[PDB]
Amino acid sequence: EVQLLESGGGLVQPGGSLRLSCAASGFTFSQYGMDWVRQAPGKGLEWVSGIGPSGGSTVYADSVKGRFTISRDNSKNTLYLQMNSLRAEDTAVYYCTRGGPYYYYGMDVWGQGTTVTVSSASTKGPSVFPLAPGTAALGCLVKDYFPEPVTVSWNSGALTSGVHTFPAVLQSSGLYSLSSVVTVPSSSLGTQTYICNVNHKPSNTKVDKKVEPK
Amino acid sequence: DIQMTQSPSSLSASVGDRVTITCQASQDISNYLNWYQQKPGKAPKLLIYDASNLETGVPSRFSGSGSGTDFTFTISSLQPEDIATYYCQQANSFPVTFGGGTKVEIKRTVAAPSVFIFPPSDEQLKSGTASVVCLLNNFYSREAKVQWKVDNALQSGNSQESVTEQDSKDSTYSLSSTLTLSKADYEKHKVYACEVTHQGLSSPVTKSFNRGE
Amino acid sequence: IVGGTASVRGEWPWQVTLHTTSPTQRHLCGGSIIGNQWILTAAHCFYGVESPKILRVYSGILNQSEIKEDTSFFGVQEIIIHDQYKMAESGYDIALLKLETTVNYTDSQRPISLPSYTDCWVTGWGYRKLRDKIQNTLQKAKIPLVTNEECQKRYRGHKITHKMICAGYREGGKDACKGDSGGPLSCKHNEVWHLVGITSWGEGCAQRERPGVYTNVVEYVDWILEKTQ
Repeated sequence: EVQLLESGGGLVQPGGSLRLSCAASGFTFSQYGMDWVRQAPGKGLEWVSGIGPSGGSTVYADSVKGRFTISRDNSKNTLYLQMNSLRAEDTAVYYCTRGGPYYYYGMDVWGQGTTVTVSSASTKGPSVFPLAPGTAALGCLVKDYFPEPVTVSWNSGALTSGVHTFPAVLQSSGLYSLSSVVTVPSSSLGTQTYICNVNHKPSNTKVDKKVEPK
Repeated sequence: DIQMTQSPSSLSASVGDRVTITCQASQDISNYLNWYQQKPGKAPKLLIYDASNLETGVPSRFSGSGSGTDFTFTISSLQPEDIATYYCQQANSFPVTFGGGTKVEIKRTVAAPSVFIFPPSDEQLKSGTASVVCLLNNFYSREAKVQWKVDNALQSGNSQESVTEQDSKDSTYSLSSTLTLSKADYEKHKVYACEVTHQGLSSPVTKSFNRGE
Repeated sequence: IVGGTASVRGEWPWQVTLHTTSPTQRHLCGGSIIGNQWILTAAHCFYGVESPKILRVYSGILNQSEIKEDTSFFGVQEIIIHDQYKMAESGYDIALLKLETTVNYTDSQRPISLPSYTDCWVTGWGYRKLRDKIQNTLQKAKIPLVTNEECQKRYRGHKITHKMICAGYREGGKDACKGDSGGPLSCKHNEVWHLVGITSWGEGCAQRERPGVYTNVVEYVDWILEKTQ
């Protein structure tokens, strides 16, 4: 019902600009104050700025003030975060939040978040290799990508129990790897097709891998 | 400019126990204090507002207290689903500030890792690199030695590992060690052995294969 | 309510929260139950409310968060604003709502009587510095009156009338404000709750020697009963 989707994240050189967006739905947007809270990689919650229902009254954390500009337009249901003079300390998952119902201010709705990575290193797609076989373990190896993150699902979402997508490792090379694996019924290996759906947004890379026992 | 001191940083407790987390504001914020739960992989979510008011949907084992300067957040009977980082936040004035967060983890009966090894794909070897994977699945406690051997020789420094965050149904952990080598140096050897050690196996467990499966 | 203190369920059963629904449901003002179908409140609360179709009166409320989708309320059939009400600072700041339905009263939603004072309580919801937000738990403060004569002396260029009655502390610190507006000054006299003043207007809030001005309900009784029939 109530929903906030953010977008505009991605990779940007230091000194760069980026406009973040948040599409609010299922509530009367106009009437609620809104904040951006971010969270740098492993972790800490940090409030960035907020803006009142009507767009006047805007307010900022010291570390972004004079660099970031919050704004909204209520006739499109959208909150913005114009981010300039970016700097590695701005790398973080950016959350769009609503500042609460009429009787308290806090963040009562959050979006999924969007990742901003400030770095002058270049985008690379991962290679995707199979990890082939009561119960059987199979996986994919998602190797040699930058920046984070890689998303990973199995059978287009329809396979959930048994799945561990490992947090990413950073290699000697300055590039990330991870593994996603799942444990399934051994009977299913003859019958069922196991695909891992890998998507590394910063390189338009949507790759899908059959993992077959050998 | 108001600072929020959360404590402790992390804790461990068994399902059913009282868990109590504290949050001290550097000045009087009366009851303008909120608590959040962030589950692993997920966005934080608001549990308590105004120090003790418990929001819609929040189960009755959560509660809070305090005003002025000392706050407390408590879980009457900790469940496996309460695995998470919890965060306090003053809403007294701008800027809004949060605590550092308390990582909350589950103690439970030891479970042995169930251990699998993966050769490198034919597909990867044709790009000249040879990644070899050991999976240790669903074990507690998180403590686990992994030790790689080629033709029984202990490897060192050409391996990297990663542990998952704690499963929220069964409280287990999983780990993935990856031995990385050249097509070249992988081809110089035959027996690829992964040696897991844990407090839940009687003795270390070795998984292996010879090249040519 | 400024510098006051959390109330408790059942306590001020004549307090009500009067909500607007448009454009979003929220607390507008206080009211006081005075009869089957009658809330008495302030007129300045209907500033651009052009129709009763958007009001809801909840009674037997303590936390504002208590009010969910399925909670019972009384709609408002009519808004009767004093014929002479044109501006708060110049009096007549009184109003009644005729309800769609009537109160099946209980312990926590009874009426309060009128007058004809020493133990006087100001209740209400009222605002905060910060996102124009409304205090969640119904607040109360005990305050004593100040003679119109003293009040008058502390407002040199507005005119305190016989149809006004004032009430803070001289040190300051305790008041009803915006959000509390329309809400009761209830006084226990010979051990009985009479509705004596209505939170109307003021200069600052709870400021030292600047007391609130409250529609002096005593002077409108006959006005009220040309309509509680």
